[PDB]
Amino acid sequence: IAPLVGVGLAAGAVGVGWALREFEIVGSDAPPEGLTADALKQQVYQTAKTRKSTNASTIVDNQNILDGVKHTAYTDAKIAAIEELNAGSAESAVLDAATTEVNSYLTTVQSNFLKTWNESVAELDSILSTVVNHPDIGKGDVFLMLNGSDNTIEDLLANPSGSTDATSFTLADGTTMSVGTVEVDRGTESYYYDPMSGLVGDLGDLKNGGPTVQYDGDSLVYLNASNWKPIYDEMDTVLQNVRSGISTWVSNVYGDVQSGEIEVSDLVTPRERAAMMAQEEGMSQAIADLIALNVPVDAEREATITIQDTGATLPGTFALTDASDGPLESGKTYDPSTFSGDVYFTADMSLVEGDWTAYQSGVDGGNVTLTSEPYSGTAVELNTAANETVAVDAGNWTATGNGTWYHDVSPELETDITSIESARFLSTAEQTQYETIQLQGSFTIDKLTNTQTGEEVTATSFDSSEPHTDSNYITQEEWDQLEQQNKELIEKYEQSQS
Ligand SMILES: *[C@@H]1O[C@H](CO)[C@@H](O)[C@H](O)[C@H]1NC(C)=O
Ligand SMILES: [Cl-]
Ligand SMILES: [Cl-]
Ligand SMILES: [Cl-]
Ligand SMILES: [Cl-]
Repeated sequence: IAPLVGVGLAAGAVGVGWALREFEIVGSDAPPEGLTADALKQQVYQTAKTRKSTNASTIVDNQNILDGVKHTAYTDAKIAAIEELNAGSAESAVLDAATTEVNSYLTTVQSNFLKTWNESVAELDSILSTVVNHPDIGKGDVFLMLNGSDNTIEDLLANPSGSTDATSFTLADGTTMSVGTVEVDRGTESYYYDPMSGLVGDLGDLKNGGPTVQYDGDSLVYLNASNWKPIYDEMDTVLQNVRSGISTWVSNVYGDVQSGEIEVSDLVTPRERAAMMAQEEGMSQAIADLIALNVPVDAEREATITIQDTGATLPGTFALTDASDGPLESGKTYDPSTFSGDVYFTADMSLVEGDWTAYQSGVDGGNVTLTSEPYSGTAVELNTAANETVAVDAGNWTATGNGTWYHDVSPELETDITSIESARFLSTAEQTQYETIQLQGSFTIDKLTNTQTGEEVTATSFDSSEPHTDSNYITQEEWDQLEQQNKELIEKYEQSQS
């Protein structure tokens, strides 16, 4: 089965909780030993494809949410600085309390980011163990093993956190963390890759940066330090800018802002609210986390989109990392690849629709054939020439090695021998499946509707709270507005999702 988000919507899953709190990382799932030659090659490819997808869903595809990390860091730093200020502490103590909150929060962000990389290197190490141990296969049968010069590398190794060849990274907290490395053996010399160092930069590096996993003519690159280095550098820029900025903020506020002027002890931070929602059941977490990361959102305008490449229709709300790409308009086609920022879409996956054209017209004795893989959590509803409608779930379609999907529909049919005139796909799910996806492929807004008034509007309006700076959030009004804008955005999504 093909993933609905990945293929059907030409999108990516969104997990941004790692930038807000301690996040649950997807554990290593390396193929077992004792497998057949083909199955190991297949499972190594599947293990790398799933790892690339989960690393993209959380870290790699969301590099533009770090502006929200900067905003979140400032909220906690300023609150702690205001507490010490209201208590009549020395400027030193006010700044120390602020910096500790910056360092404590950014350690949780750095740790989540490096644990995601560590789990990938650890899983790679157990892949390379299973590959070497397999009697019929070597590393070159599953990996490209080429460098920039298109020459075969001496060896591809993975040193998990704790290993002698794993790097030691100092967190904002001042504590040390071991980070796993992707090793390229060059004899006596060796290349080590981690999110901090990235690639070496010469032709001795892996042809495509990270290991290239190949199986049955299809291949993929993952664990590419070139994709992790810009995220680390921007995260490191944020840590340095918030530290220097809060030192400036404290100097501008100390003496000027009097004790009792600002009262933010009773205030529940957007980060805290999203952490609380993560502990319970309710609205979809990625949008709760995206609101907490102060990403411009249009909660009030429901848009029905058509993913151009597949024809999949989906109703939902938009979120833009950079509202400069916006305002998105009704009837217009948008290419997210031309956008300066990233496009997010919160929708009920149970409402995914779309015309299915990847089918064979001839029904050979009840056996209906599909020329493309059906999507996960969906069912292909076929309309026969004798006006008979039958829906078959994705898991009930049987695959052949020649890229076709068959299912015996003779028990549900009266006229087994017929021709399929029409076909469409719809969700299998009975309950709501609200989720946030990142739009990668082109899409057209077929309609825009204001959810409160119920009217058909022509443009979108993105809302976010004022971002933090070294001179702002020095008044009660500013802090009360932050609290209120967050509360009304959460309530808006909580109302729409029930
Ligand atoms: C497939 O068919 C079974 C009956 O054999 C049905 O109960 C189930 O809902 C279907 N779902 C999948 C994904 O196989
Ligand atoms: Cl490789
Ligand atoms: Cl990756
Ligand atoms: Cl790099
Ligand atoms: Cl979600």
